[PDB]
Amino acid sequence: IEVLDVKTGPDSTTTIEAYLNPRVGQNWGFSTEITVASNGYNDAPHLTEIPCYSSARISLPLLNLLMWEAVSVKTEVVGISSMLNMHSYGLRAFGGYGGGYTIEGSHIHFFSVGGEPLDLQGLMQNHSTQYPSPLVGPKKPDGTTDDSAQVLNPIYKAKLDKDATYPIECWCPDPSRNENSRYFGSYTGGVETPPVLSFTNTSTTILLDENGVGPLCKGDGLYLSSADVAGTFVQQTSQKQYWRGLPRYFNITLRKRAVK
Amino acid sequence: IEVLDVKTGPDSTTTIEAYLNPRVGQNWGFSTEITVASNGYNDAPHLTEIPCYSSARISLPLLNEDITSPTLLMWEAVSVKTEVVGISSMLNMHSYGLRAFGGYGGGYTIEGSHIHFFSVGGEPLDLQGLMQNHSTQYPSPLVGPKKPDGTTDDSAQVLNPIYKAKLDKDATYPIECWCPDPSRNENSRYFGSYTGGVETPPVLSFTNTSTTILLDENGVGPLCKGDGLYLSSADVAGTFVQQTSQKQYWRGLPRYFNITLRKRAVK
Amino acid sequence: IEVLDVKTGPDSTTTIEAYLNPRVGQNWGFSTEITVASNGYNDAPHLTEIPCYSSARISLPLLNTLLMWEAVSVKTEVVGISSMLNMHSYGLRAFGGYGGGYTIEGSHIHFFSVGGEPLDLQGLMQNHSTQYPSPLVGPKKPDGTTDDSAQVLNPIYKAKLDKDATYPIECWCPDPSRNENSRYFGSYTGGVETPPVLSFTNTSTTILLDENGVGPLCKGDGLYLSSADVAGTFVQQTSQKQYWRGLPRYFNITLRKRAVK
Amino acid sequence: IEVLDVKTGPDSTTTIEAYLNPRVGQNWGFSTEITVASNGYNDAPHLTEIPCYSSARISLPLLNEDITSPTLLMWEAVSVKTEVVGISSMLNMHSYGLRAFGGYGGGYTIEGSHIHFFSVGGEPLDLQGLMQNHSTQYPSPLVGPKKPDGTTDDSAQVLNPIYKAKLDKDATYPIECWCPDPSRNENSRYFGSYTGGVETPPVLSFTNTSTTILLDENGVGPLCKGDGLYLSSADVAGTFVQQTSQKQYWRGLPRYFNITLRKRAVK
Amino acid sequence: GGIEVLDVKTGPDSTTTIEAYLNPRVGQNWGFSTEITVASNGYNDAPHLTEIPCYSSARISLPLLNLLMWEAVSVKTEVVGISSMLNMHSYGLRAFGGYGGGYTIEGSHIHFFSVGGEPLDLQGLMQNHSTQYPSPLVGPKKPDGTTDDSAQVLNPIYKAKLDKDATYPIECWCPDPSRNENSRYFGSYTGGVETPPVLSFTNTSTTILLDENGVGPLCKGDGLYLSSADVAGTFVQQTSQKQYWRGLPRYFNITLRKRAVKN
Ligand SMILES: CC(=O)N[C@H]1[C@H]([C@H](O)[C@H](O)CO)O[C@@](O)(C(=O)O)C[C@@H]1O
Ligand SMILES: CC(=O)N[C@H]1[C@H]([C@H](O)[C@H](O)CO)O[C@@](O)(C(=O)O)C[C@@H]1O
Ligand SMILES: CC(=O)N[C@H]1[C@H]([C@H](O)[C@H](O)CO)O[C@@](O)(C(=O)O)C[C@@H]1O
Ligand SMILES: CC(=O)N[C@H]1[C@H]([C@H](O)[C@H](O)CO)O[C@@](O)(C(=O)O)C[C@@H]1O
Ligand SMILES: [Cl-]
Ligand SMILES: [Cl-]
Ligand SMILES: [Cl-]
Ligand SMILES: [Cl-]
Ligand SMILES: [Cl-]
Ligand SMILES: [Cl-]
Ligand SMILES: [Mg+2]
Repeated sequence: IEVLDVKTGPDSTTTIEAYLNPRVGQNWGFSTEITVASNGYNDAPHLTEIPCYSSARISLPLLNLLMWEAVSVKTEVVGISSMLNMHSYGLRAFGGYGGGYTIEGSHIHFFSVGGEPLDLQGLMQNHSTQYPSPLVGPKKPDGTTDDSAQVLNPIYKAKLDKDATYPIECWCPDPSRNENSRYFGSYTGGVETPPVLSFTNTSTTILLDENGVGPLCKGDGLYLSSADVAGTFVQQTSQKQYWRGLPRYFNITLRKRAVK
Repeated sequence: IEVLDVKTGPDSTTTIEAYLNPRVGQNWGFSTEITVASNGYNDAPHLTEIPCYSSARISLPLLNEDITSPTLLMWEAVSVKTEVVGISSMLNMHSYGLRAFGGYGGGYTIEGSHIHFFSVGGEPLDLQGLMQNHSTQYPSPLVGPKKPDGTTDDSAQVLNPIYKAKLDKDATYPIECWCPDPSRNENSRYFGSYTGGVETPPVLSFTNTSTTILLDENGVGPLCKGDGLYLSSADVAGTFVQQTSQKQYWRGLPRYFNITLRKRAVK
Repeated sequence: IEVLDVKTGPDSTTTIEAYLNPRVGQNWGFSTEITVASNGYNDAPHLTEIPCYSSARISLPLLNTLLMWEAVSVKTEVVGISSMLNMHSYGLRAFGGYGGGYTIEGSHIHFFSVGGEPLDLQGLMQNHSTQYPSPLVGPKKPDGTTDDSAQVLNPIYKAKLDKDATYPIECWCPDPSRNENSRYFGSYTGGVETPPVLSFTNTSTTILLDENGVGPLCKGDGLYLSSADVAGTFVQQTSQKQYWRGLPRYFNITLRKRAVK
Repeated sequence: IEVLDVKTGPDSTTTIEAYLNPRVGQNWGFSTEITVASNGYNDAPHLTEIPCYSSARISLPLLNEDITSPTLLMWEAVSVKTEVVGISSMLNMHSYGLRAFGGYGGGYTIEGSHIHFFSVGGEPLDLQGLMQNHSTQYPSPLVGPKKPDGTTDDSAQVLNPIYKAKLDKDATYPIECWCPDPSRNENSRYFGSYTGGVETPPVLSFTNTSTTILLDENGVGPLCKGDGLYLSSADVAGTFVQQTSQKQYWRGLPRYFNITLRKRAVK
Repeated sequence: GGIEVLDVKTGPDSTTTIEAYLNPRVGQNWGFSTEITVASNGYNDAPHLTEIPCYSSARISLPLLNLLMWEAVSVKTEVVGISSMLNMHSYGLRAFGGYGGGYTIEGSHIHFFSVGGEPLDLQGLMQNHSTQYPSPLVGPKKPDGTTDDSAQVLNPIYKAKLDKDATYPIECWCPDPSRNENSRYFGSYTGGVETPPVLSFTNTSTTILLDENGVGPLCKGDGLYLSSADVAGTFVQQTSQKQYWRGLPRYFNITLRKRAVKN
């Protein structure tokens, strides 16, 4: 798009409220138990134990030479306070006499705002991982997945076009594309790593680029994406781990922009 | 409310000092022992083991005293100096703490998962329901996320708009099933940080030189409806781990507020 | 005090160098062994195992509209941080006893205040029933009692930091409802084996002027310094006993003459 | 080179996209098992267990000397957008990792000592020799710090100027015996962070909103000699710990570059 | 210093740069101490010369000027060979019950540098007043030759000038904040048993050495005084489970300019 003047005047700005609920393998914020393939056997995790990118397309007011331009977003991880819970069946500290473990371990927090689906690059820890249908993993055109999927091979790309479909563990945001999307992510590893999350209604993220242009919403659609895996729940007795996801709130400010 | 000019002149600004004491299940800064339901049994924690949001409504000086005035005035919260009081209380290795280095060392200082949170507003803080276990049984008089029919389904573990409340009572709304609602609270400013982990060390700073500005993108602060300033607090520093019993108790700290307000005109 | 113009000209500014040595229960940077009361028995720690606020009043040049010294800025440093790079002085030994001694570790607090009067203290303690030996001073009501409310905020429990080595860190914090004429700065870190992180440079400066460009005004021509620098605990091999370790704080205050009504 | 005016006008700026895949001893993001010499035996690690600097020379558009102009033109690297690709790949607790909570929990995510480093330059990055063990035996075709006589003495464990190299070959210079030479690299900008520890969690961020400025104290960027832009990378995220074997493997990640260059005149 | 400072001479040959490196002095000269030893409770604390890390220090000769003094304006400094620590094969204590790789350098660490126009002023403070430092090391002594309990806190009687490389132990001397008017110093210490070192390296950082009044260190006797203390942590050896201090070299690049002075 050749970008022109910013239309100002009445009915020239609008806000969009939306939330994305987490897709950690089931719909209620927890995966099924995390399983580990035995050395030499297939790496074939259960559908319901594999966290995926949350994604939605919000319909914007119809315009027509004008496109909605995303200027800023207020975003928050909802239900952080839910984790201050040491009674709900957690593995017990101090030889079983203390309280249950709060959510801990490896976690990722990520959001994107765009005028089109987020561009994904294929990269995974184990090229041989078997993702059950209907999940989508990095495949060559011939249907195979070789060792190169553990590093950067441009052959492995996708568009984040379906909720609860693209596993976090084999797709990252493609930095060679996403010209019309703004994305932000932080991953922390470790076995018992404590989650650190902040929440305030005073933060704002500017979405304008080096040249003061925001994401331009093609087909009058605003594209939100989320991945908020706070860590794992560790259950007493079973000592099994479950991925715990949290919902993300969005508040996008858009304005009318003219295009050639 | 259509916001107008900021009235300046004498008696046009005022300060409010307040403190909120913590409500961690009892009134003296400690919960009763944290209990854990056995797998397959009801998750039914004791009233006195469940930390709640502290909350108060401070009465502000009367405004629309002048029966001739052409414009209504509301107090506008501009800035707050806030401090977590008694942080230094935690430098204590003699008061019955689980003992380090095979029992020959000093007692454990407060450690583990902690949350620190405050809000200033012109009305009660808007809460969204979200909890780790939808089936948790909160004893009366605590209030948890319920649908209109009285039930609580699996959706309460993620975002379902059906689960909302106003933080209208002290020591009543559990921290673990209510968070600030980011879809509302237009007339409140809230700030929170949570840290998880089993033995995580609390890190807290204290100074009388910090100030938090409460004005929004458009230079408007919280406007105090009914001449009431609404303070909220949640300062669970971590857990006390007791020697011998090896039981854990939530430890809360009080929060000090110093709000600067000014008169603002409204249509 | 109604504050007026800042007197400028010769002999209108001065600097004060001072150090506060730590008061961790003895005078040489270590407490006696930390003891823990048995559940159900009195919580009665030894005088020499309880760290206290360090405090001094520096005498300023006599001045006498009246003039008061105004504290503008302070360069401050925690002295002897490098002293902790020591793995040979009797520390509990790592890697099954074959490695070096534990460096100072565990819960620590670092705090300083500059003021024109004694620092205002608020009473708050972990255990209301703690018995502080004389001559230490703990939160008492006027009647001499100490109730459960001392574990949260009760305004009845206040004091002025008017004596060195007297006010325990564990039952007194800076009172944020007062200290209009003091500037205080403090950071506490908990944990059992938490590593201390301390920096030192002669390039840092802390401005002491308030929202209205007024610094602490030194009443009775006295500058009031306060310190609490408990770097952590020393863990001794064999005994596996813990001792509080304190460090001294250096102050360099710049003051200027200010007029008052 | 005497640096002159910045040529502006049409065809005077250009961008370069590139990626460097990691060289951790094999080409698919993992080393072979990390081995440890027995005390008193040779320190002789396998070729395929030794991570190396990734490196490439990107060809820039040829800049043709104008016999009427008084001044030659060189490409000047102004800014770089760079990202560590496939960070999200590490949120994997099913792919054969050593299992937590006595073997009943999920596999360990990548953890332990890690280094993240990138350089942009108008020539090969200048390397200084420094290694933990001077006696380490690097198999051919790797290149380690050698004196002219072929030996490597104790001084290679500190700074000896005799041990220098140019990062002129991919997958060749081990990270563990070469660092960026701060006494040179006038025409390169380099950025690195190392974290030690046994089980240290990696912390990595990713966004398409970050930019690193490459201009120096005097507003001059790397000047690309022979119309070549020199990229270097070292992104060892940590180790994979395998269940049962309890063997460790270095895990590398690819780095994306997006360099903005402009024409600069030189005497 | 006690020099009255005047105008900054500008013009040709009025600025110069100095490149230098200080190699670490952790008790031997090749980046490692001998094994760390621990006195038994009740016995003398008498560590080996070669197990005690010391401040690195050098005096660089500047071009002769004559009044004019060289003024240190800025320094680019870097800890060299950080990447050397990404080594899990060189005899380190082995992780995951001995089946994993060797421990990288870990534990308590200090990183420190100073630039000055004279030797760095040191204050005596030590963890154990009774520590016995072998000759030729220099520890805090009173004039009478003794060292009392006061050396564990601040006693002004215990001072020294960092006038010799590999001589002043880090563990009993810190920079004296009551002096060093003509030096700029910067240090960070981290404790703990297994604490991971975190070090960054870039040729884009610069540290300004000018004070509150835009005056840098003035190099007395046409000498620039560099000091370093970079103990990255300890090496933990498999089988022996003994610990060795590991030091790293520091690179300096100082920019100086001519400054005029009275008297
Ligand atoms: C990643 C993976 O391959 N998971 C597999 C698990 C793991 O072996 C468990 O960890 C056993 O504890 O076992 C299965 O039999 C199962 O539970 O259905 C098959 C499944 O494909
Ligand atoms: C969270 C919860 O449900 N707590 C329950 C506990 C836990 O199961 C104990 O930790 C093990 O008995 O048990 C009770 O008998 C109790 O102690 O009062 C009932 C209570 O409902
Ligand atoms: C660094 C080093 O010298 N490693 C040597 C190792 C290790 O001692 C063991 O693998 C212990 O893990 O032993 C070898 O037989 C091997 O595996 O190839 C030879 C190799 O040269
Ligand atoms: C700091 C110190 O005083 N170290 C002493 C050590 C340690 O006690 C042992 O290495 C640990 O048992 O013992 C010595 O015999 C030695 O190693 O030469 C004398 C030495 O003076
Ligand atoms: Cl939605
Ligand atoms: Cl009050
Ligand atoms: Cl208790
Ligand atoms: Cl906060
Ligand atoms: Cl501080
Ligand atoms: Cl593998
Ligand atoms: Mg009336």
